[PDB]
Amino acid sequence: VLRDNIQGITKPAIRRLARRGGVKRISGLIYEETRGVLKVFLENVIRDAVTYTEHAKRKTVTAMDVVYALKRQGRTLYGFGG
Amino acid sequence: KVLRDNIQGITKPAIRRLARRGGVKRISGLIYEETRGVLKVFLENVIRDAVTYTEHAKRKTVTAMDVVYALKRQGRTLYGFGG
Amino acid sequence: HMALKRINKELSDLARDPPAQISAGPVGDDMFHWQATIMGPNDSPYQGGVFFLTIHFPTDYPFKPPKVAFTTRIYHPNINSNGSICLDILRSQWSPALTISKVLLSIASLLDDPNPDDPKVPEIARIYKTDRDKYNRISREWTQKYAM
Amino acid sequence: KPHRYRPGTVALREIRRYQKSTELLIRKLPFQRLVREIAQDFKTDLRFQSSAVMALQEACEAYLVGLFEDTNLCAIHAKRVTIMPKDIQLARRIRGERA
Amino acid sequence: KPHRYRPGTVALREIRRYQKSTELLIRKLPFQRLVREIAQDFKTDLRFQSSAVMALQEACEAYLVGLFEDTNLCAIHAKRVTIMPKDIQLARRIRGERA
Amino acid sequence: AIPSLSECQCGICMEILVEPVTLPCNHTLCKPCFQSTVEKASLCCPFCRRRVSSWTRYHTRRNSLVNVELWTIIQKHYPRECKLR
Amino acid sequence: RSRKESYSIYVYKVLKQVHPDTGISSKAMGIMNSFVNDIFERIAGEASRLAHYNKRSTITSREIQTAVRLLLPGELAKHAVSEGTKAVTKYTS
Amino acid sequence: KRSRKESYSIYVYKVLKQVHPDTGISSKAMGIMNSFVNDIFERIAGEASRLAHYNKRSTITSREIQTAVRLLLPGELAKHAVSEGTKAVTKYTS
Amino acid sequence: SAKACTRSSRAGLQFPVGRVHRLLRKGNYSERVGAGAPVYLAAVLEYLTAEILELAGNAARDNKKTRIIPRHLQLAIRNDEELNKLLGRVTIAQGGVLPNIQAVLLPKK
Amino acid sequence: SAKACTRSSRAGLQFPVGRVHRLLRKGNYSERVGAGAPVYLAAVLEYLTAEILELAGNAARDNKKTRIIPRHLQLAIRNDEELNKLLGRVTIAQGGVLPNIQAVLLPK
DNA sequence: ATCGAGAATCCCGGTGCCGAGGCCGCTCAATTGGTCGTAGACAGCTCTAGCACCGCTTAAACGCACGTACGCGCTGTCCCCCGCGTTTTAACCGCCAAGGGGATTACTCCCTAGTCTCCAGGCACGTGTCAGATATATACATCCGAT
DNA sequence: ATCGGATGTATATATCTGACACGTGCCTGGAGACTAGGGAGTAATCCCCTTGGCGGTTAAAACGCGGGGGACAGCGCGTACGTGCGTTTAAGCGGTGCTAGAGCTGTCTACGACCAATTGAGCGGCCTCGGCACCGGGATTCTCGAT
Ligand SMILES: [Zn+2]
Ligand SMILES: [Zn+2]
Repeated sequence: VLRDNIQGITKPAIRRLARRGGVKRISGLIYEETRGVLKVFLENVIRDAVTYTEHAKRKTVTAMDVVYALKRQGRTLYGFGG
Repeated sequence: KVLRDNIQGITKPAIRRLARRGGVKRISGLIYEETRGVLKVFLENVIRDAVTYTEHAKRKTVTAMDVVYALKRQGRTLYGFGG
Repeated sequence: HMALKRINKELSDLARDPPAQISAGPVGDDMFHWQATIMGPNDSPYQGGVFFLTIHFPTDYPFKPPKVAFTTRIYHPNINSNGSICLDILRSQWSPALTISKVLLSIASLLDDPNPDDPKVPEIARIYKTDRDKYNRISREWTQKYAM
Repeated sequence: KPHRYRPGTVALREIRRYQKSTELLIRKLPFQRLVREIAQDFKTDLRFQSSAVMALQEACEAYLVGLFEDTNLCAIHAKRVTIMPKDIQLARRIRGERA
Repeated sequence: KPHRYRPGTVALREIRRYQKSTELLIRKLPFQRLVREIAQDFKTDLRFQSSAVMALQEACEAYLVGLFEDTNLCAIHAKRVTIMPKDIQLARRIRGERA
Repeated sequence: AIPSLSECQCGICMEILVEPVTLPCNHTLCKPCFQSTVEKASLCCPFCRRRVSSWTRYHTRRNSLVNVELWTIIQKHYPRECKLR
Repeated sequence: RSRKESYSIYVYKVLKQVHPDTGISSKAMGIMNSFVNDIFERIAGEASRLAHYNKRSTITSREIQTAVRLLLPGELAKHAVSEGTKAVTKYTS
Repeated sequence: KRSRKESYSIYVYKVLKQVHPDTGISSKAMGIMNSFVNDIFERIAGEASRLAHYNKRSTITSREIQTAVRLLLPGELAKHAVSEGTKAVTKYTS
Repeated sequence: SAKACTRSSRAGLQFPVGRVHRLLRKGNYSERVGAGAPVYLAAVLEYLTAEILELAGNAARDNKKTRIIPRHLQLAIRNDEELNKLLGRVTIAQGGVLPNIQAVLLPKK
Repeated sequence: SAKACTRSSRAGLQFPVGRVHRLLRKGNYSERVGAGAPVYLAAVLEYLTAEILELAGNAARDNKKTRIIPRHLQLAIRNDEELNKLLGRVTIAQGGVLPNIQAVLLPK
């Protein structure tokens, strides 16, 4: 069992993502909002990945399951298969 | 039988009504030309695909099904005309 | 015409400088049609033979390749008895920069060394791979009774 | 002496009126002429089923209503109540329509 | 006497540095732990390929970078340079992600 | 300064260069020669078969096919051939 | 002439099953037909892709069930899965 | 040994050795290019299938592929892709 | 079941199982369709239809009418959260929009 | 064209006509497949591949390298307008983003 | 308008290592040849609805004027992000070890396609009547200037 | 905080019209019975890679501090937009006429699927040498406090 691992997405990591995004100055309440939206996105993708894995009677979430889950939602990813 | 500058038939009152249905309360004076341009772009994009669909079937009339198929291809499904 | 001008220049370059072991000319009155003749080089099993060939220039030129055919028959993997040869220049790798002299020199080079990667005739290549002596003697006798 | 409403009440009245009805808001003949003009721009001598023009009109009006909703939110975000072309451009950019 | 950069220059330097590289920006172990936590929320006693976790990280990072681009545009639209939660909310609402 | 007429000669059509175009592989040829090759041939270099699929699109979109720095020299320094060609 | 099939009679049967008093116009019937066709295409395509991914050649009932779980949102998916399972269980005996 | 898995690596390298005869390609880049080829294949084939089913046909010909290319690709990429395909089919037939 | 009545009645449905089976077989989906797929698919389709029709009938009765027009379907779809999520990109002809006005636009007290 | 050679070389392609034909036949697309469809599809795919590879190689040459990596593919795709529109929803792994900064943020 | 010191970034030369490119062996998938059933191409005919024109109301569009309230710029306060230095935490790397479950192979059986016969469910067409739209006349809620 | 006009919107009643709901004929598509075969279920085996652990080093995170620049609120100007009125325009409706083209039917021929023998294209495994990563020192260039 694991608890409260959303705090491993630290303040500097979100700052680096913003810097790549082209952001010059960041407020102080951005980090919690970013953690929430990232958690929602991960939940949405991982749910479909696990559904694809369970349909195939497997117990490891392969890379193809993740690729198909991403492609289902219009987020096609190149470089891992497909 | 050519047609010229018919986009002025999208009058200012019509755009004000379209804005009112969207909940807009106050409208700047330069909104109308920008809206006309946006509508022209959208119409060209849809009619191009509809005409391609009607040319493939060796037909000469644009049916409702061609328009529905074009709209669904662009990602905007339309209910009430078939399909 | 532009094509006609191209043949006129090529005529000037060809007439001022003959190629090695190559001859060519216009077969008929028209400037489109062509004929040429080749001989087997010294380091070849087809030595001593004389071989004629016909050339036809399409209407569009040099953008389209010219048709080249062999009247006689030779013992090569790339040759077919009907007159078609397996060169990349004829259909796929044709280039407007290439000239008639250049393609005939390429034909001579192909005669020097076989390229059985894409052979029209099946049985010749396998005989070449399995045993070279039978290939050589068959080529020699067929050149003796057909090339001369 | 004549009675008139302060600027803003009639606009709200019209907003409440047009969100309750379902009819089309663009006159039929000008839209039909515009559709025919663009079509002859693409392929000449085309005939149009009436249902085709009706479907095109419905799609266009729904698209513009949605665009104006997004534009209103964009205008409100910048402490305003008037919509201006930069709001339309920002809404179209974020939607990915022009990027 | 000690040297100090005026506030705003190291930020531009970081922007220029991080838009020239291609490496991942989130630590691998915390992201792996978070992915495992969510998965065991969904189905218990699961296993993950390394390629699966890597693909999830790439997708999440790309999504967040695009979201921050849209947020920056929203912030500039309102005559600011800071990004605030309402900017993220407006960008997501226009994109249709939160409705 | 001025190259000789031997190197100012198109090999595709055996004539003087008119509106010369130079491919990314540095093979100069007539603009009509290039247009004919693109329309008919396989959209590659006639000399070394170095295909330029997007180069032609990119330059025809902006009308920059002609190697103007060489075209000006050819026209100004050798006015005799250009008028009759 | 030509015969054009549609789901109109079944939609009317379901309407009379739910609301015994209300009728339905023609435009609403066209909209319901379009909706049924659209959902059919969605579920069938998802099932086909699921079958192709696993190197199967059949569209069994579990392919349809997984497609339903993938497309429909939470409570809708749960209720749809329950209804389909009940129908298949009743059909087999 | 592991079972055979087909891919477009050999043909992609053959094409790369024409545009740039002195440039290599990494392995991850080859994976990306293979994914791109598969994706575009699926797009065109699916659009052609829908096109043929719409017209109550049963055969996917070159015409369906041409119309699918016209529908999917952008304005100026389609005008060249159609030319390449038509030239290839004309050369292959005769 | 008795294996003698109509297939829809055997499965206990109103939607056709035979037509669904034929559309699955001739639709270019898979090589060979199983035997229980049409029943499951017809059940799902009928459930969704019943849901939407019930909500639309509620709206129509709220509007004092005994018929369902496209507006009574637009209201029902847009008001329900999950049915709105499912039909997110869909345009309904003659449907209108849900009425709402931003609180900033309302008059000052 | 004349027969008795590999099926791709008749069309002049490098992509495989036979494999594309099999993929179209076994892909559950349609009941029957014409004889001239695989050639057309192979030609289109090869054209797109060459179009991407040329720009990727140009970017790699610009970066002083003699080997194409995913960053060069991302640069080539994003800079071109048509290719950016075609591959719009696609994500390239290890590709980064294009360098741009809004003119408001620059120091005055 | 500038000069200069501290600091970050770009170039250049030398060393090393691992993965990209080429080669060899092999097995299975594409090629070739022959046959057959049917998809669709073409010609002919019907009749539906898309286009064009004319005349009349009246509804919506257009142009003008007045005034107000909202956009936009300016100033001022203050507090909260930013840049920098110090300490503390845990990520990253390399190594070893076990066994879970993914991937392949062989055997068999039962579930699905294909074919023939038959019949009833649903589709097109025709008919009646009542749900809803429109016209007309009151009742009440709401806005606005003035106390 | 009201009060009265004044306007707009909601409610109750007659009527009348065309679209909805039902009924009839029938024909085509679905149901019933039977046969053949291959797809998928099930068991057994191999070995790959996923998990778990330990020790170290060091790059990144957390914390605190001083301060300047950006967010935010308040004022004032004036200009652009809303509301109302009179006028001009072309949309909307009806009615009629014509024929282009969509849609259906009948013939038939050429193209595409199916099957079997055969061999070479392309994949798996190996090996090596050059391109790229890294280190270390120097040159170049923006940045900021002080003029
Ligand atoms: Zn020339
Ligand atoms: Zn060249």
